[PDB]
Amino acid sequence: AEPGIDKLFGMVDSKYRLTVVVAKRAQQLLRHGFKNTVLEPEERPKMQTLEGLFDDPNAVTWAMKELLTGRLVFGENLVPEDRLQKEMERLYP
Amino acid sequence: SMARPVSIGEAVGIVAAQSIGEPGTQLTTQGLPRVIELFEARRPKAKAVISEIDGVVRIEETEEKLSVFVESEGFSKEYKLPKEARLLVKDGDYVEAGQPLTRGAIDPHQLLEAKGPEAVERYLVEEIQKVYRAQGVKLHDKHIEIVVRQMMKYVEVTDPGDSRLLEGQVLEKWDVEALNERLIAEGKTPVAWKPLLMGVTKSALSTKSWLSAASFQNTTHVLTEAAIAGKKDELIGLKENVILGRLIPAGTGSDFVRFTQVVDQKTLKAIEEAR
Amino acid sequence: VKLTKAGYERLMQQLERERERLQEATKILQELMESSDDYDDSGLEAAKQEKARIEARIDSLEDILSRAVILEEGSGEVIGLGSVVELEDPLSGERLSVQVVSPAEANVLDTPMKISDASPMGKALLGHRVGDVLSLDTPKGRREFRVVAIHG
Amino acid sequence: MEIKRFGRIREVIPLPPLTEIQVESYRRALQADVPPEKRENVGIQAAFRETFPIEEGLVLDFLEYRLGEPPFPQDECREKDLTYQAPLYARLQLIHKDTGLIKEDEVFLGHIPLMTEDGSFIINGADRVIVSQIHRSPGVYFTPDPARPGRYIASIIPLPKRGPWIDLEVEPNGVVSMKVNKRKFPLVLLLRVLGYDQETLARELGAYGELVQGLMDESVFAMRPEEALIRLFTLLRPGDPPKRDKAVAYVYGLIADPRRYDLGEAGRYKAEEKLGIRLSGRTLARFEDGEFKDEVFLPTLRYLFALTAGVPGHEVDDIDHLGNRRIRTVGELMTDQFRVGLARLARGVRERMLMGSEDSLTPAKLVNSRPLEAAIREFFSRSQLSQFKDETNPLSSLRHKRRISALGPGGLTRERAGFDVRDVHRTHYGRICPVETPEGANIGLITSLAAYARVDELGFIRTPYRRVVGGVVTDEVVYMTATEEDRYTIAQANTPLEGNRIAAERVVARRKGEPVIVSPEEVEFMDVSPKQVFSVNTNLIPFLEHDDANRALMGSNMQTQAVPLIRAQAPVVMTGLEERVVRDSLAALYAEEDGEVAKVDGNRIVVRYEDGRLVEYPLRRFYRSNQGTALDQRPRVVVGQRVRKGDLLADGPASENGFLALGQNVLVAIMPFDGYNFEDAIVISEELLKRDFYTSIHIERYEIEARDTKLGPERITRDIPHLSEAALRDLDEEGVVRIGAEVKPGDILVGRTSFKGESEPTPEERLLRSIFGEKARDVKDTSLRVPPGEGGIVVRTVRLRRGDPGVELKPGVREVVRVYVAQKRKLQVGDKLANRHGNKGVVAKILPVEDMPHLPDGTPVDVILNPLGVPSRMNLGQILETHLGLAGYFLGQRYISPIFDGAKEPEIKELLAQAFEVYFGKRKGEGFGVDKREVEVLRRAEKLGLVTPGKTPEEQLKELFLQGKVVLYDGRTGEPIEGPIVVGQMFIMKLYHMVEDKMHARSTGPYSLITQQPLGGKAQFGGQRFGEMEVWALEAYGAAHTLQEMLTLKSDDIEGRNAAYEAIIKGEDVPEPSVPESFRVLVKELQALALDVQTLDEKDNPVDIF
Amino acid sequence: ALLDNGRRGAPVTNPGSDRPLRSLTDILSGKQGRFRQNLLGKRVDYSGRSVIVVGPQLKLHQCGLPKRMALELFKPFLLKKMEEKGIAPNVKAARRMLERQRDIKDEVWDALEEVIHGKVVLLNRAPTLHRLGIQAFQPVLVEGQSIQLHPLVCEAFNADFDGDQMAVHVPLSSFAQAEARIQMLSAHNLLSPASGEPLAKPSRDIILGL
Amino acid sequence: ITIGIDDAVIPEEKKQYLEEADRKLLQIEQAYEMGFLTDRERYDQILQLWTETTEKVTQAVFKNFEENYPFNPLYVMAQSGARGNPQQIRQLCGLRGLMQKPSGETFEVPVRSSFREGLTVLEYFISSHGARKGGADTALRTADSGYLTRKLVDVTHE
RNA sequence: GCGGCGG
DNA sequence: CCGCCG
Ligand SMILES: [Mg+2]
Repeated sequence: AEPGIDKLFGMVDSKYRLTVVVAKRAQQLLRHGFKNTVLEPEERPKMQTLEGLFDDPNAVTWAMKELLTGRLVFGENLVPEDRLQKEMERLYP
Repeated sequence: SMARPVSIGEAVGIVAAQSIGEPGTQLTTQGLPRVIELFEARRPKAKAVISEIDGVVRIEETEEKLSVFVESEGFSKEYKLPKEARLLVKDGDYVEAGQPLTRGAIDPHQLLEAKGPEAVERYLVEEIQKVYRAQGVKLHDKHIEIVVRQMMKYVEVTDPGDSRLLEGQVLEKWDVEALNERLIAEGKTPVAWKPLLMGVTKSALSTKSWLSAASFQNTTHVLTEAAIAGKKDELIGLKENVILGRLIPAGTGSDFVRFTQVVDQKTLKAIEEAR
Repeated sequence: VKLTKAGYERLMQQLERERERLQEATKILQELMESSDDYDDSGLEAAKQEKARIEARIDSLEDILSRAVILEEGSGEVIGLGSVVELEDPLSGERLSVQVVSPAEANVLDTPMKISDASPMGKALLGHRVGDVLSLDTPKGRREFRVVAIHG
Repeated sequence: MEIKRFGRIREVIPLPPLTEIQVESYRRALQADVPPEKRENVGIQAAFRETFPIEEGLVLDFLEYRLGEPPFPQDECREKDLTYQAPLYARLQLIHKDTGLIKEDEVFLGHIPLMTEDGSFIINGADRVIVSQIHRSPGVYFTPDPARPGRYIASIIPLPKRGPWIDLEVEPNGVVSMKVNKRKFPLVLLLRVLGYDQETLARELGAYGELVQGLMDESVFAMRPEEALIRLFTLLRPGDPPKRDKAVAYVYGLIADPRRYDLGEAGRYKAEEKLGIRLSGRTLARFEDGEFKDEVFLPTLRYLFALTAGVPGHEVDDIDHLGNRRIRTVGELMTDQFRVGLARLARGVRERMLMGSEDSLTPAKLVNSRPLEAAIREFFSRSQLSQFKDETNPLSSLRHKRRISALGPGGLTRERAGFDVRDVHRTHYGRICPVETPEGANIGLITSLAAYARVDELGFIRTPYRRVVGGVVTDEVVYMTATEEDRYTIAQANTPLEGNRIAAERVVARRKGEPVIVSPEEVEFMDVSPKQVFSVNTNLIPFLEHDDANRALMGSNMQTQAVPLIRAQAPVVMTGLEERVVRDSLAALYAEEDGEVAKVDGNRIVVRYEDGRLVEYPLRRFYRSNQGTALDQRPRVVVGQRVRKGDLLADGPASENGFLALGQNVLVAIMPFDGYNFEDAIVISEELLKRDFYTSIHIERYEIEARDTKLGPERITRDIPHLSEAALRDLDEEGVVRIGAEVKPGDILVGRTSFKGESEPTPEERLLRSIFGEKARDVKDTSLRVPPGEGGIVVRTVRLRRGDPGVELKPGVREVVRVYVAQKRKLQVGDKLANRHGNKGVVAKILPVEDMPHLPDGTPVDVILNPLGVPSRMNLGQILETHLGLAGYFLGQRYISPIFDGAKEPEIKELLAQAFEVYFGKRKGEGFGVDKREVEVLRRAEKLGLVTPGKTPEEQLKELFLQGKVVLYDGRTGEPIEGPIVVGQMFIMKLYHMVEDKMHARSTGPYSLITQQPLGGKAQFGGQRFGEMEVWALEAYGAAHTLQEMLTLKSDDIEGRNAAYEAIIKGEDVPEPSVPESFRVLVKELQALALDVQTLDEKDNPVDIF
Repeated sequence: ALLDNGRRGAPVTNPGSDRPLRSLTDILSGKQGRFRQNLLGKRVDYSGRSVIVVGPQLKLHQCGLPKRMALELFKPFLLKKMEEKGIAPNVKAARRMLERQRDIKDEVWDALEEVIHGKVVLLNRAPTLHRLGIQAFQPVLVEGQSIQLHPLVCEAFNADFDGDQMAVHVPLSSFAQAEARIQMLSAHNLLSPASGEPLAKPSRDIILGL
Repeated sequence: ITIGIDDAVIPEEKKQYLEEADRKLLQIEQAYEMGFLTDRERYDQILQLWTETTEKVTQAVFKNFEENYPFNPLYVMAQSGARGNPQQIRQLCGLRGLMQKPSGETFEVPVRSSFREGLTVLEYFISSHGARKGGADTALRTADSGYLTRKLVDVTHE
């Protein structure tokens, strides 16, 4: 199946939650540029004809692989609705 | 689908309907008909007279008519068992309310009256399984329950407070009225109601949201009456909310998670820097 | 409904056997509907139809077994239910062994040929005693027999 | 190749003319081949005399009906959309009460369709079939009462439909009931009306039934005779005149309602035998002398009192007994509508007898062809009974040419009432194949008829039986009526006979649908052959005796969907009818008389008979079948050859050597592969495609019309407003596309031009045209392009310009263009094949000969059938065919095994043994022994119990081959497959299921104008429906957006679908759908009418969708 | 009239059609009205269907899909990736490039197979009966027309291989894609919602061998 | 593993149990030809005769495979959760015996043959009634179009 | 609209 | 139920 989906499911209080998180994080991956990751140094996802999956394959793939590590935080009401999209564009070319 | 506990935000309603429907294809009273008869509060072919009174039994035999008498010290519920019926309770022992005095199927309504609701429910559920079981099918009771429960989500009114008698309204909507009639605002104007057993079809028929009603029943009347009283359709349920094209109240649409946010420790300290 | 301890036992056991058969037929049914590979074949209609022929026999066994009387009368004189009769044909000296029982107990396979209560030959014998002589109709004609005796 | 057949039941008489049902029906229908002199006056003529002596005094009488000059010929009718009809007039002469009889010797009133030599008709360009029909044979019967288990009721059924439907019930608590049109009245009442007086009546009638007390019931109305006739009128439900308006009574006299079916046998049959005995006239018909005679009414009650009483005979009528069901031959169906037309015509001719001036009226004034043409026309082209001839392959056509349906006029039988009729009844024996019915809804309702089953004088499907007096069997046969079959004791044909005498004491026979073991002295009749028990179609399965009836059906039906393969091969193992099917069906062309061959062109064969004659037979080259299949005739004779009378001159679409062939015989191993033959998958060897083993030719007929708009006639020319020349190449002929051209999806097949955006020139497109080139042809490009999917090679073209030779060009239609496109269908992965036993399946993987299962000697197999599909389904027959088929390979011989009499297990092992000396015999000499591989599998075989331990590998393998299994090395590993595997020559076919019809793949395209839906129809395809069943499916999943996506982004949100498309183009993340145009459209639809539908916020406030 | 026609007499266009002009009421109710529109549903963009064929090798994770179809199915997505790689200078070029199949650059395939990487599609059986009537699979481009389907899920969708045909869809939104492969992928729905029993039960062939 | 007409082995005792039942039928006949058993009882006892005889032959075949051909293709298939159903196997090796008439009342005579051996003309024809009545069900019962899934969805869809 | 047909 | 042809 998928890389430690069980581990993932364990990280959420409800199944469907994981999806929502998974998704929105895949969005922020492309929108604010594709360099907005947290685990690019070693073991960043990869592809087979030319090791280029380092630039742009699947988004969700990343999200999950990122969520698998204790880097990202997810919550009901973590950051002020609008202040988040403002600060993101600022710190990301 | 998994094995751990059900995740909040799952279209159980659906799931139940499906699991119970698929099987329907191989059930040819004996068979599907019975399942219909069962989901639809009805008077089956072979009716079996239930005992409205809970006492003991005594029988009088040999004559064009046989009579089974549930008797106690004060009264006996005379039961006329035609010369062509088959009874299996006999001259002597006790019989609870709503107990098969005749042989065969039972009638929900009567059974609701005598024994009560917690029995009708349990009766349906089981009398349902009874068929699929005999047909190889193995479906969890859960689902038979989910459905059946909706078959008694409505209740009539005998004691009025805000609305008039002769009403047929949502069981829970009444627990809100009576809860806030005794609790918050004083004056105990009890809202005595009578649990109401409705077939699956008529439960749908008389549903509460107007959007939903607009689909099947007459579209004229539904909008007419919803017009008069500025009805506010609180969007809950998949049908109604579909029409809007909005996100389903269930699934990923679950109010529980439709709102969740993601952060990278770098942006969390960055929001703290905006302070 | 009238049964002999023997009769009872037999019908009780048969019922047991048919329960095992129903559980099997069921298992089978379930597998078919689960297969959904080859539909529209005599896979369902047969499995089903088979299970039915069973359940039916079961309803007949439960009915009869749910309300039958037991007549413990091994010491009696006139042919009644449970009585084992023996008839000799005056002419050929043929010895015929039979036992009259309720419709549900009839069975030509038994030691004494168990004949139905409401069975012609069954009717003819009830109410008579050692010595008597009686007739009934038969395709070849009509043969009278004499009750030589009546064991328990 | 030698042909051995193993039949031991002496087939006494040859099968009958298979299409006889249709053929003869129409012959006897319109007795148009012989003079008005010949007797046979049923159908046309009969329906003529029925309503020809018109007595309005007006007297128009019938003379002779003649017709015969076919407007045009067969194919012309097809090439031009013409209905192949003959012209029909008839001499009539109108008489006057004054002196004078003008005879207008000819009034052509209609054009009736004709019948091909094969049996089909050609209505409008296409070939159709008039399928036979069944119903309750208009007679009289007695069926048990509905709910009341007590007594039974009497029925009196007459057709046509307008005629009453009488019933006679008796409810002792107060009435004797006679119902006509749902109202009950005193059975007596009518009786009196006729003359039957209380006294005479009751005494001869109430001999033994106290019930009669129920008739002598009138001590008040029963004392007034002719007054009761008036009394019965009162009875009519509506207020009308007491006297003469006895019309309603007149109606049940001798003309319209009761039936005018042939006097003596039509109804009378159900009379004489079933009840009473004589019929004066035709039906309870008599309005003569002022007094009426109903030698019918009393006996019907006479049998009611008999039935309810004693045993006059055991009168209880089993509805389905074919002795009470008739089959409506085309002739009857057609003749039916004909007299309906006759009536409609006579309707207006009486009107024109009063409008009459004087003696000056005859042809014109009396006759109007209007009614009769619309009539007939309507049948052949509108009736739910004549349809598109299923010609997937000849056999197909032939079945569809002979099946029986229940649904129809509606008076016979409907849809929701059938559990009872659907059953194959006792009587269907040799009259209705018990296997020919179709799966799914409509089962047992529509079925093909039996082998020898032939329709008699009045429809009851008769079957053939052999007479047998004493212990002797004759060569004399009689076609019994279902009913008459019950009177006797017939015996099976499997019964051993030493020549003309029975063979065993305890021999099988069936009394009345009841299995009984009878004695040689009691056998009065014996079965002709097992064949008669099933249908032609069924009679084609090799070892049917070993195949479950349920799957056998799939098997029979399957053959009907077989497709014409270029290389046609007859079954290595046949039933014995293959020859005939092709014969009686007209696929192949036979030699009329003895003689010699002259010319053997690939287009025509000209032979010279020895009788001083020389004919030219043109061969339909490559015609387009109704289903789109190749139909060519390949001569199988050489120049100058002495031909035997009735010898194949050329082979038909699927018949080679005169045998029916549909698919080919391939070597097959019966075992499991990785999973490529999982559920019902079939594996195929590239090696098949190589020798073009499974290749069907196909044709699609695209068509376009040059319509005449009031905006400007649409011209068909090489000119296309969009300026491209590279796409104009193929379209060489000014307007048409060149024959032999390769047309791909999106190419122009034909060019056409019509006028602009309706009425007015666009003021926005007048500035764009003027900037780059004002002189731009104002005409638009509306051209018949290659519809997405495919086309192939253009092979024939048809154009119909102005000066029409003899074609019916619809109105507004300037000229028509037809384009026939073909291609080669090589077998590929998605294609589905199947064997005559019912094993159906699709090709899963096409394997390279390289690594597929091969035998010791280099020979690889062709296909691998998964074994697992054989146990559940019960069709051993195939595993059998395979065994025999195995001998056939090495013995190089085809066999013919009869239905129930075919080859037997011992005899096959016998030929198999022979086969071992060919397979292994050459092996010994060629100079080599046994492989270490062969030994190894033999070990596992002996430990398996297949071989007898202790014998020589030689011996062993033989015994192992005999079982029908040989050894087989993998091919991929070259390692054997532990355990013998059975293999052989199995006859399998490709079905009318190309995957050509299987892959609409949509990205983007057309939307409906009124309703926002991605409908297709052009170069673009439709998107699959999502239905609610499927939404729930999604809902349960909690697939929010996946569902949102379906409802909006992919369908209705015009603007939304847009953003999405763009986004995807940008490699971006699709936009968020805000409001479905359905939401907003609802708000408005609700605003448009009273109701203010207002959307609200958190805190009950406004929000804008717009 | 414009409110509800027919309630009292019926308005007709002048002599030509004695058909009641579809009124507002008529535009809302009925078998095929408007309140019944958004529900019964309609046709999906980015769809397709074909005959199904068993894919032995294939893992329940994946599903066999015909490149040809993939192409069309994923046309837009492909287009973009076309520019990302010099196979084309612009979007319209990519398209003209693909309008004619004789010239399928071998590089395009690389692209298509590149755009599909980790995306999945959905599959549907003839009568959609239970939630598993549609599962999600990772497509792996294959030869031919038929669609390769994993054996183990054959039980889920009442589906055999005697010519049955399934439809296939594509989750466009990265949110749809997600839920698709998370809570809708095959390998994730092993147990049946009907009974806690497995639906990935090994079938006839497998068992037999085992 | 593969099928071959011989792989469907007929148990030697079939010829026995059938014989045992056969004569047994005679007794029942002789008994009514004397007048002992009623018109009905005759019937029911005979069915009982076969109902058991058939069941007997069923375990017989199985016993034959279990003891002599543990690795029989036909057999193995059925044992393994692969394919096959005991009832079916019986129609192969032993015999399918009781097929009912049009209405419902099962047939008096049984289908003495096995599929291995050639099912007789009549036996087949008689067996027909069943298969047709079976397809009948499927036609009505299938096209019901999972109506309940629809009706069920209607109430619990919220 | 009606016939046919696949699962 | 879903689908397709004429
Ligand atoms: Mg199928």
